[PDB]
Amino acid sequence: MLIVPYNLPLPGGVVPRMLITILGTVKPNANRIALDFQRGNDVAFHFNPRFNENNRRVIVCNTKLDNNWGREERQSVFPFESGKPFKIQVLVEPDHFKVAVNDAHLLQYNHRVKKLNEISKLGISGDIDLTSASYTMI
Ligand SMILES: OC[C@H]1O[C@@H](O[C@@H]2[C@H](O)[C@@H](O)[C@H](O)O[C@@H]2CO)[C@H](O)[C@@H](O)[C@H]1O
Repeated sequence: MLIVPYNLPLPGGVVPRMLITILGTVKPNANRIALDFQRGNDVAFHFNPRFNENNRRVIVCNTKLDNNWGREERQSVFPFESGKPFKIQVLVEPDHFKVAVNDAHLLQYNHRVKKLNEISKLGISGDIDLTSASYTMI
């Protein structure tokens, strides 16, 4: 049980083989979830399930640099369901963040922010009950 929005420090930033695991349950009538891997004020990797964008469900991924959002990458495969427990695993690989939900590969996001060791915080927000947020090296 954790308070949302939740900040998970990532000491010394991220590095390949680092696995971040988030467990929670989507609230009924959820509108959004967001993971924000941050480098100071910049967002290296924004992972944003949207439950009702023009009556469609979509995951939007992007990067924010100097307060400007870049080119969105959109995934219509949408494994989250209102009211249900989920597990998000984010594995840092040399060229991308690799995301699996409920043990199924979902998407990859190529590193736009190159200074991995400066991506030192993960913000977790949105319409969830957050159970746990942790990391380990695999
Ligand atoms: O790109 C991720 C980013 O999207 C933002 O959406 C705003 C605006 O609300 C939309 O109407 C428009 O399509 O895009 C802009 C900027 O990209 C949203 O506000 C942020 O929270 C992020 O999800």
